Amino acid sequence: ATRFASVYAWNRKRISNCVADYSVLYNSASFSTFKCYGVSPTKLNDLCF
Amino acid sequence: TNVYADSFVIRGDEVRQIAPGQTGKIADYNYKLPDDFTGCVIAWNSNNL
Amino acid sequence: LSRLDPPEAEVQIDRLITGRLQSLQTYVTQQLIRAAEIRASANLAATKM
Amino acid sequence: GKIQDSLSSTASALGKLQDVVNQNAQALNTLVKQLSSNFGAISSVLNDILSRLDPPEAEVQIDRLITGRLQSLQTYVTQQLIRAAEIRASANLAATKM
Ligand SMILES: CCCCC/C=C/C/C=C/CCCCCCCC(=O)O
Repeated sequence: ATRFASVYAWNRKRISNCVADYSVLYNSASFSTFKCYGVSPTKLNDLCF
Repeated sequence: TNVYADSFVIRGDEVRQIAPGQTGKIADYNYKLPDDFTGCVIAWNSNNL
Repeated sequence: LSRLDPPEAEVQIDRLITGRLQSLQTYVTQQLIRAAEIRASANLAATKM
Repeated sequence: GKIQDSLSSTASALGKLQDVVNQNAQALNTLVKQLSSNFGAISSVLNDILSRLDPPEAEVQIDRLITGRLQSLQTYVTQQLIRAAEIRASANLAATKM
């Protein structure tokens, strides 16, 4: 996104009807923080959400 | 016993992917520790080397 | 098993395994005590016969 | 005379007394064998836990083994207690027959 909401008034986007292929992020995104709470991250590709 | 030292260079935001149970371009395609890994992981910021 | 990786799943599974044995041990103990009672009845029945 | 020779030749009649002995021996041997169970712990051996882990981590592993060991002992006592009720009934009958 060009712009993000401030923490004061955070945005909430609904996601539906799509494939969660997060490997598309590997070519250029970099995340210093990442943690899953309700699922082990290695299982993200075998599940529907 | 059976002591081995694996050794490599990664990006700082990728250090967190070394731990067992993680996902990401390093954990999935370059270097992965087993679920029951019994050793120690050590790392440092070689930004001048 | 679907949501957790092995080392995390193992904790959850071990809690269920212990609990399931607790149910089975309770069952066996109750059957065993009842068996003592039915035997006493059978011995009396044999005596009356 | 026939009883004497019968007892000398075939010991199977005495199986009831042999069974009491064997059952108690097995219960005690079972308690020793169950010591090897991990019960959710990393290792069944306290020395492995204490050598590799510091106190606060070792405490978790030890507590799992302690609970498990009591479970084995409680099982043992309950079985001995039920068997004791049965042996008492036999003893009461034996006293009556005497
Ligand atoms: C907006 C996507 C759809 C939402 C549904 C849930 C999807 C689960 C996926 C989450 C993203 C995981 C990315 C992990 C970081 C990889 C970075 C790298 O290795 O460099």
